[PDB]
Amino acid sequence: DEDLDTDNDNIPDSYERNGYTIKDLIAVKWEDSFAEQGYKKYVSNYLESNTAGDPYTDYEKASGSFDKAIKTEARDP
Amino acid sequence: WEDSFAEQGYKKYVSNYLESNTAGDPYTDYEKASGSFDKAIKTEARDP
Amino acid sequence: GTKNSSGQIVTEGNSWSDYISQIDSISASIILDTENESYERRVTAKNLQDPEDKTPELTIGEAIEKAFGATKKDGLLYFNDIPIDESCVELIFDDNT
Amino acid sequence: GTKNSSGQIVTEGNSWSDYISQIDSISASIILDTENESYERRVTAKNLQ
Repeated sequence: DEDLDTDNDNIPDSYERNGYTIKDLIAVKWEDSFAEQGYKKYVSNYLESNTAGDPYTDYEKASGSFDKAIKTEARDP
Repeated sequence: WEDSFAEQGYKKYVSNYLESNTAGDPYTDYEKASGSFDKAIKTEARDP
Repeated sequence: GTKNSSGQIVTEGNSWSDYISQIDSISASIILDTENESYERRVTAKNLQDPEDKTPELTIGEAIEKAFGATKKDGLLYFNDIPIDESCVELIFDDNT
Repeated sequence: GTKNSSGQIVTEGNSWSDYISQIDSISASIILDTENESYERRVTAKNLQ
């Protein structure tokens, strides 16, 4: 279940379907018991890497280890 | 970390595994703890 | 300056500007002022909003003990045999803080 | 700034100009104005064509 054509280091099903959550630096499927855990859900694209045109790609942008001066509401892709 | 290291003069450092540069510095954790990165750094800036 | 595999260090293109604001978005700015000197330190913090990050957080007394090299003497804090207590110094906060 | 494999980041040749118009062709420009501040954001869209 890893048919990501773009090599954007993520589950392509989690791109196209409901979503996912970056947690412990890995892409776990989005549980519906994560909002009260404080986690959120991100939905991005598998057919391209930079789904917002930014110089930071999806695994760089979701997992907040890319630039710490970015405001936290700019973390979802 | 043993609890017989403070009287040995050693200290305890707590850092992050989910990221490398846990303080945003250009020196990473193994570079910053083991003091072999820059000797003009004051010694209280050794913990990460 | 940073050392390569060749053993010596280099200073070319390693600007300090592009690590200014990043540090200023993760840290608290704690400044000490004694009678002759002044010291400005940046201590890392933990964002309580998003929980995927694991930053080992601490309290402000522990932050002063960790930022400067402060000796815990009998519950008090001492910096170069200067007492720094919650009652023995004068603290200044801005209005948001 | 972007970090390499060496762990630190660099700022040389990484211009912001060549990501201006690309963003301005995929996004809607939403601006908020409160009583003291103002905020300008770009939110991505989907071409229906």
